[PDB]
Amino acid sequence: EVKLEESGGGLVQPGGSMKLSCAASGFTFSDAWMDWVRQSPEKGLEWVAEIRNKVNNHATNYAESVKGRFTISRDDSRSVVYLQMNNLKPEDTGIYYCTGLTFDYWGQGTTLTVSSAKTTAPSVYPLAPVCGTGSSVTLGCLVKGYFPEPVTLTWNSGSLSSGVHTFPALLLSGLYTLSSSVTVTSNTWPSQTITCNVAHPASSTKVDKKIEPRGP
Amino acid sequence: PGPPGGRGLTGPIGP
Amino acid sequence: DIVLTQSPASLAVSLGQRATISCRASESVDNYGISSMNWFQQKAGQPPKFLIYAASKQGSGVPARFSGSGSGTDFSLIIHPVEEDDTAVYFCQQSKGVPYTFGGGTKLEIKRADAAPTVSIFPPSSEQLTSGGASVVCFLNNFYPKDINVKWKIDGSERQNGVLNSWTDQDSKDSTYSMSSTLTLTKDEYERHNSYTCEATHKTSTSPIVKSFNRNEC
Repeated sequence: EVKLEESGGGLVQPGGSMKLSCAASGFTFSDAWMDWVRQSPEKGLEWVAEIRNKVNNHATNYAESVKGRFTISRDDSRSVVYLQMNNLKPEDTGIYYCTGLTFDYWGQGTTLTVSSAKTTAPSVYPLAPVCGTGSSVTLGCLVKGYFPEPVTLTWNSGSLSSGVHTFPALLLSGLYTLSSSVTVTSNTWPSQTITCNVAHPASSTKVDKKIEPRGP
Repeated sequence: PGPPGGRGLTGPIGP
Repeated sequence: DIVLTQSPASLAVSLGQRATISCRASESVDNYGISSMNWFQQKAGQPPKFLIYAASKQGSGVPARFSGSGSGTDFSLIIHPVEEDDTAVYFCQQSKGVPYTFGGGTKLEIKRADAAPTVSIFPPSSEQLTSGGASVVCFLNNFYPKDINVKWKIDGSERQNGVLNSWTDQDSKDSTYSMSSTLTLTKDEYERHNSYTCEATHKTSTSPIVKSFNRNEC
């Protein structure tokens, strides 16, 4: 089973540096050609860098827009690819994927944000139904005022996954807001406890909010 | 056109 | 650079029908008798997944309904028969020359019967009110098509400042969309009015679906 996990993303100021790591397994790593690819709404999918195998002299190549600033490297003894990024610019913001066998295999990606704005933890608010009525009941969770992306949101730690809609984050004058709705049958809640779980890696924030019915 | 191998099925072709 | 231009930008296909997606390269991607054109599927929240390579060859464990054709500068991805789970963005990608380049992506939407939204309204939480903020939320869940209008009213009076609407991507199982609409106020303004209403107007009815509460009640 092939497995790529990238790490080291986060927030950094324009002009600063960041080093991404890619841990790989499930294929002969020393034979693999590895790459980094990034994705943004503005530019779509952009190939960033390539590093070939030992037989091809660990030969590197780069996208014109990152030449001189980005350095790809690898440690064949640890099955890791690195991407050293210097003099970062706001246009380098995006999701960075590590890929193996050129683009046969892809990691889940790590998010890089290049901005002079500051890290801010989310506030997490439970949304119980209106004070006071069908067969089904809908609950919610509001994650407000965080930077940078991303957050992860689950319900009962992953156990409750069907009937869930987690809405894409939007920018509200410098800070991100998102929501999740969950819909269960009326006998389920409030009898069984439903909890919203929010993590924001950049601020080391992990928060659980139980959805309590409203008291007047 | 040797087999791809490390290059991957999506990778460029050699020689 | 070899520039890949996909068409169409998006596409709505019924279950069991054919989806045809094109990719044009600015120069030839032919290379030792093999066209280096790959195709990827990107489902919501996920990395691109590799489907087709060398124009027409099937990736490992990729269903038979995905096939690719073409050579030189003109390629296509054909999906037939289309299923619910094929809702995704599809990218072409070129390995003839460095820099490796991707197309802009083509969004495949799966068509289904029109469905009105289930609407739920949520006043601000106790916790948010003690912060000094006030956010009123409407979820509009499990509807089709994506196109929808939501109108917020405060004491009957329409309100357009401070409203933010975010849609999910089309669901892989039931082919519906859902949407959050969030009216953000200052606490002081929230406590100056009593009646909050969100009105959803959808293709399925000229009559809007109205959901409402009063701040006093319970």
